Amino acid sequence: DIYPEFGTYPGGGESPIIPFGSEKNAEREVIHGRWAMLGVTGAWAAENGTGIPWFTAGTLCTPDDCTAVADKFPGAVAPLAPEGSGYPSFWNVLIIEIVLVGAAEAYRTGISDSPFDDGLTVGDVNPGGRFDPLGLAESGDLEELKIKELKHCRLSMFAWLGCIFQALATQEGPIANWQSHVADPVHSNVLTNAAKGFGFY
Amino acid sequence: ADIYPEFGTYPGGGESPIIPFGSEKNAEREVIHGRWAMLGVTGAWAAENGTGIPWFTAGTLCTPDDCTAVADKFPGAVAPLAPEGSGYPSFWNVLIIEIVLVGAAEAYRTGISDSPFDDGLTVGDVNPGGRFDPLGLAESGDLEELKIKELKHCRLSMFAWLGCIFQALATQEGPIANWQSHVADPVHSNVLTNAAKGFGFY
Amino acid sequence: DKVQIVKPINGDPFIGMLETPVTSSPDVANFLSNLPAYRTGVAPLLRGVEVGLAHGFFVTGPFIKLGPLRSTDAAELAGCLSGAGLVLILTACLSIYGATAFQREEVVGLKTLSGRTIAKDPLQSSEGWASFTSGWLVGGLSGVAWSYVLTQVLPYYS
Amino acid sequence: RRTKASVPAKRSAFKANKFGSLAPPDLYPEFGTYPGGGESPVIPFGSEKNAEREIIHGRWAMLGVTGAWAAENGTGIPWFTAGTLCTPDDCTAVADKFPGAVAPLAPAGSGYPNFWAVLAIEIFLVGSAECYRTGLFENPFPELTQGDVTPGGRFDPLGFAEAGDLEELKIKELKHSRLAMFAWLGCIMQALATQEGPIANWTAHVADPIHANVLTNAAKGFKFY
Ligand code: CLA
Ligand code: CLA
Ligand SMILES: CC1=C[C@H](O)CC(C)(C)[C@H]1/C=C/C(C)=C/C=C/C(C)=C/C=C/C=C(C)/C=C/C=C(\C)CCC1=C(C)C[C@H](O)CC1(C)C
Ligand SMILES: CC1=C[C@H](O)CC(C)(C)[C@H]1/C=C/C(C)=C/C=C/C(C)=C/C=C/C=C(C)/C=C/C=C(\C)CCC1=C(C)C[C@H](O)CC1(C)C
Repeated sequence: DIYPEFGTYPGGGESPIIPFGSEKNAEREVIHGRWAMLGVTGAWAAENGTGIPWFTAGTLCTPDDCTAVADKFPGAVAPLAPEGSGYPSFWNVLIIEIVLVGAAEAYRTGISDSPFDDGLTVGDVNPGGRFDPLGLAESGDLEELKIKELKHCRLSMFAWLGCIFQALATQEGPIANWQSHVADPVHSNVLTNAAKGFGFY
Repeated sequence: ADIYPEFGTYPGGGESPIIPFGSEKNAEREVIHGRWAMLGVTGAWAAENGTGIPWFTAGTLCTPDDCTAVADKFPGAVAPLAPEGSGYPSFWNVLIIEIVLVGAAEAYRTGISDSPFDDGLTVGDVNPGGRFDPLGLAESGDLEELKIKELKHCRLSMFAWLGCIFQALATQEGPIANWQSHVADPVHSNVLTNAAKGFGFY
Repeated sequence: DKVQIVKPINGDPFIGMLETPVTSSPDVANFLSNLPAYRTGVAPLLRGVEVGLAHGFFVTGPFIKLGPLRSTDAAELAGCLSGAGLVLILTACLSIYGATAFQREEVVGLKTLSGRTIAKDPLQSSEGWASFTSGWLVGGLSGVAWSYVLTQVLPYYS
Repeated sequence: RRTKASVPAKRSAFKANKFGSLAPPDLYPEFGTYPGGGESPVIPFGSEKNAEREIIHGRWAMLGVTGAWAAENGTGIPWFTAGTLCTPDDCTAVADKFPGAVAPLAPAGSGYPNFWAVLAIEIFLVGSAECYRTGLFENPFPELTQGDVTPGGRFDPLGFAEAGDLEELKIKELKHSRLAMFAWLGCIMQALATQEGPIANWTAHVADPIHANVLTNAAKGFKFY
């Protein structure tokens, strides 16, 4: 069987708990899943390569002294911008991000006409043609690849929700919590931290 | 639509992408919730401009034991609210009058209690159009357009009240105080710098 | 599959020319075709204007920096007067060329490489070359004067 | 050189997708009316050209009001005295007037915007454009019509005109134009009466709203009585 975990994909079946009234939700959760996938991975990798929590990473790059993020990346012996130049600038990064992500979102969602000329209908979260340089979808199964991605989508969104509530409970960070739970499983869990009071009680 | 350009839409204008419109009672609830929110956000706006007390702390000034503090709080007042010598707006006094007046108005708004007026005023209609609009602004103005204006103000003010309650929970400083801090230096005074400070808990 | 680059001129292998990446490259062709001499539909006077300006502007520089008075404070003025004198000589050369060169009928026409029949360049005539010479004179003197101005004005000139 | 004449098939870097009208069906509920849609409330309609004259003064006064606003916000210098900075003499100062400017118009030392240099560029650029806009010079863009204040070809690279409702956008611009022109008139009258910049007058009027008005300064005679 395909998708036998719990419930069924939006493409086929009905939610056990929700009515699934609106068909905008399907692609919404695809996009949300993909973003979460990149977010969870980011939180996984940053705290490994740098040791900082993902939720306090924002404090390193601020409109004054954004140079803290420079050279934080593993390997990458050259910093983001040279030391002493002070060019890692929150506003410069923010403007570059605003223009790039805003243009990408406008192209995806039809706020602006697509720059390309080859199909790419607005609102489809599986474009394929331009977004498969390797040609893995035509070689593989399209439907089961889409199901795998969905499983990853929902798994990563649930992992992100876990990351934020772990951040709120323990105030430490995802990987450090994972390592504490691995080291002493009985003595590092949610009920253990509840016995400590979650840091406020 | 042409008239409603906001992200969402008005009930009857169409259907919302998220949580589409169900029962009409939901639309009545939205309008009334808006109306009370407009009143609430305006009160939280004007009171601490007049005297500086955040709305989430203004409750405790009046207490069953002592309620003198609420008297003479309104700026510009010619005299005390009740005798200067012995202010008599006691919390119980306030309650006993207000529960009766508000309960009456509510039951008479919804018609669970027989209407006093019986002027053709039909309960369960957000726009009574009777004595409530003596100016009859709706009669001169265009009623569809004006309904859209009312709902836009409803949603804006309900969102503003949500902002007021969450700002109270994060910064516990006060709405206009948060405004003045942000206008003072928005770059270094906003939600994310308060997050860096930790919202007062972390 | 075994591409050969160098080809005969316009595919005719019996004319004294060969089309190479130096002659028929798109970038070279666009650069040369956009130069004023090859703008045959434009009036010869204005093509001569730009020509004179470009030529008189640069030609001053050798006299400024290597002339007899290059060491003196009047190096620039000497070099620009030398450039103006050379512009006048070249105007004389242009006038005599225009008087003598275009004396024949040239019954044969001209076509583009695509085979489109096109009219002869008005520059390639006695009166057209006279207008081109006048444009050359005005442009050359304006360019020499501009070189003087820039040597007296430009911040990083030395 | 051979004739290629291939197909460019290029699309705009940004091309606004159809967004239609974002205004009510009623378009000028404000005092007066847009030209070509009713009778002028007070002043007589001087000429058909006056509509286009209004548009041009409007766009220019928009740009002027925003320039005075941003200049006073970024430097504190009033707009009416910003002219004294760049002069045939000592136009070096005018350079570093932009907050956050990575570099100066005038690099440290002699390197600098000269008044005459700036001026000569200003004439050669602005006059050219001014002429090309009007019947002077010629039309370098035949696809557009000289003497039309709304050409809408290369002059709307984002395509907002076609993306939305054109005429509601036009009246929106007209209302912004009239607002900014009246605001500009207010700015010049404030400069005359108080000798302080627009944002300075704003700040004085918002710090103590009850005082720092027309009539407050009139009580002192606008520094002339
Ligand atoms: C109590 C207030 C209230 C009520 C009853 C409604 C009811 C309605 N709205 Mg309105 N709306 C509101 C607030 C409200 N809205 C606010 C604040 C906004 C601005 C963000 C909007 C914006 C809006 C748009 C843009 C649209 C609607 C639409 C609708 C209809 C869709 C069905 C629906 O969602 O109902 C259920 C009612 C809800 C309020 C949804 C629940 C929301 C969840 C619980 C999140 C809220 C979190 C909460 C505030 C947490 C507080 C915690 C704090 C106390 C600590 C219905 C008539 C749609 C419509 O009519 O389409 C035709 C539509 O397009 N509304
Ligand atoms: C110079 C700018 C300018 C121009 C060219 C126009 C031109 C026009 N307007 Mg616009 N308008 C302007 C300013 C201007 N207006 C401003 C600032 C406002 C806001 C107050 C308006 C508000 C407005 C409305 C509401 C309406 C128009 C209309 C019209 C049209 C009819 C009027 C006409 O032809 O006579 C133009 C004649 C004049 C401009 C002369 C008036 C001169 C007075 C005395 C003002 C002088 C300003 C100042 C004090 C000078 C200071 C000098 C300094 C040395 C101190 C026409 C297209 C109407 C329309 O389109 O009809 C269908 C219409 O309904 N306009
Ligand atoms: C990497 C990085 C580094 C920096 O340090 C900081 C930083 C923040 C920038 C960060 C960047 C992160 C990013 C870009 C994140 C993007 C995240 C996104 C899109 C998250 C979405 C999260 C979604 C959730 C919770 C869903 C909850 C919904 C639930 C359970 C309902 C489930 C439900 C339904 C639907 C149907 C069933 O039948 C029944 C039940 C009831 C089960
Ligand atoms: C004035 C005064 C002074 C004293 O000092 C203290 C004091 C406390 C007494 C105080 C008294 C104030 C009072 C009485 C206030 C009354 C407030 C009221 C009625 C608030 C209602 C608040 C309503 C909210 C948040 C709604 C949230 C709903 C949201 C986002 C969903 C939005 C949603 C929907 C529906 C469908 C779309 O498709 C899209 C999305 C998903 C966005």
